[PDB]
Amino acid sequence: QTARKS
Amino acid sequence: EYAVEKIIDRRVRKGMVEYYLKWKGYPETENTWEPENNLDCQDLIQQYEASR
Repeated sequence: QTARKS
Repeated sequence: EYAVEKIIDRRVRKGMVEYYLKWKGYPETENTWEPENNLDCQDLIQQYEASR
């Protein structure tokens, strides 16, 4: 449950 | 590179689906729109997309 920070 | 708390909203920008994210353990002021390919949160996306 993660995401990359653009 | 960060844990996601929840999806707040969704939009299309420049032909890309973007999600507005609350980041776990960060203030609401840190909420950001991220393109869908930046997420590894299948469960949250499906829960958002099913319940919206």
